Amino acid sequence: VPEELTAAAAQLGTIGAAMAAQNAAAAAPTTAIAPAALDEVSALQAALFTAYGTFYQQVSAEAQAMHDMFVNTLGISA
Amino acid sequence: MDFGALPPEINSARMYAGAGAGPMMAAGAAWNGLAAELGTTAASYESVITRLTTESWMGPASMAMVAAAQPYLAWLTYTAEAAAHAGSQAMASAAAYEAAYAMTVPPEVVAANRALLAALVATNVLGINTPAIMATEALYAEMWAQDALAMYGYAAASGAAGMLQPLSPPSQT
Amino acid sequence: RTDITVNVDGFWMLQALLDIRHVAPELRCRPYVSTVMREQGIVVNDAVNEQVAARMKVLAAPDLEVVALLSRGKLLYGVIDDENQPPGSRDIPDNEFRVVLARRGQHWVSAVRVGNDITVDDVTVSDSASIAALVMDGLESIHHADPAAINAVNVPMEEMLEATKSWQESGFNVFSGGDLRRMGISAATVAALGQALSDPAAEVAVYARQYRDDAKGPSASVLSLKDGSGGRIALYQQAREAWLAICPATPQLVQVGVKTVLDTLPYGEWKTHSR
Repeated sequence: VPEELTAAAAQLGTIGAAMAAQNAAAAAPTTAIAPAALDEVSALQAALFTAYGTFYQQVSAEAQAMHDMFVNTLGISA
Repeated sequence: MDFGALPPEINSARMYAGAGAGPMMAAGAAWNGLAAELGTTAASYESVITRLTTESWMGPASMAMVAAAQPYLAWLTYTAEAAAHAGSQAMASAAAYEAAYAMTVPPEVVAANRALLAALVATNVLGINTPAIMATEALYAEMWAQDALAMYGYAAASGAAGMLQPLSPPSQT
Repeated sequence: RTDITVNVDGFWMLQALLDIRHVAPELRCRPYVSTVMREQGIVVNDAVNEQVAARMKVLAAPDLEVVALLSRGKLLYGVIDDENQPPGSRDIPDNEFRVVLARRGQHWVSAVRVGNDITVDDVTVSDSASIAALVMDGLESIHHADPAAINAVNVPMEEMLEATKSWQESGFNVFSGGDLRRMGISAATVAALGQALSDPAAEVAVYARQYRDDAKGPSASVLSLKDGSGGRIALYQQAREAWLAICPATPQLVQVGVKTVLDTLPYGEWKTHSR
């Protein structure tokens, strides 16, 4: 049923766009964290969570690429 | 260094300045906004591979497609938990700051005590005031112990809030 | 000998190993908040000498405390004139000696800070006399002074303090002593009190405090001794309006002044008292 396959192709591509969408929305608030105060604990805590949102931004980029393959590959079958 | 080795004038100057909880809760809400949208993206994969298998779009080999999708469906459910975790840990982080600000002696309350010490010394010509001079000194040491105990307790909780699940790309099953 | 001496950072290691937050504030150490020693035998393994540990536990929370601030020259009461003084500095003026004598139960422990060094020994004290004997044989080694050739005289507190504030503006000039002699004070007293405040050789300030259910309370009398070029003078609030006692620092009256301080304590019996 190529009328259901290609449907699942496009429906799942609009879910990956909507996912890419939230991914770049959360970029700035998860990676531009200023320290709450001017001590060493406040600095450490903000440096990690920004290192973490940065590392998340690559991991998600690499994940989406492989989602892009499955939507292509699923789509190819016809 | 050591926070307890620092006088109250420093631990509270450095705490009563800065950005507040604001940046951290914005981090939090963001992490929850992704935890939410990882899972809705997982719940609809779980809907298409689960109708693919059930209806059997490509016979005995419908499997092959479920297979293909698995490494990225796995990453979805695993990372959603990761993001919800960072969400609650961004906020745990900030409640740690807000508790340490609450207990840190305000900078003006410290210097007020210091100026009273200077005032009682200038007028202690007959030494009649010395017990207040040394009562003013004890109260300072109390502020010194309160600021230290606030910073040490802040450090402690920021460790428990600094704990994040390792993130990784998807790899083949 | 059964004494030890540590510097200010060493005293902190003591508080740390024993988990004591504070000592008397005249000692001016850092507080310990819940987070060479081995050579001179103060620490065995990871623990502290049992002897030194018991004395530290007195200073940590004593029922009574008796202090003596002494100075070679003008007692500066802790304040060093300096711009390069860091916030919260624990230095004391190089011309100051601090003496603390705490008592928990019937264990009397003296703590003496001179410069950056503290020494902690046991101390033997019985009545007012033995306590006055420590302060005097300490002051006498700072400076030898004969008592002022003045006569004792009682004086209204408030009026004196005010008269003294305005006298200082003159440099304690003997010409501006009018308001003092118009107050009952003999002439020679003014001469010796003048010199004792203008340019003093050594001052002492003796006071005390008591504790009951974690409630601090300082003596209502402070006993100040000053050494002029006209002898030594004792001043202290009499026991209680309020009246100041200006008399020569003789052995008798110095003992009386110390008895006054010790008996103006908020919760009574000084030799036997519990928190």
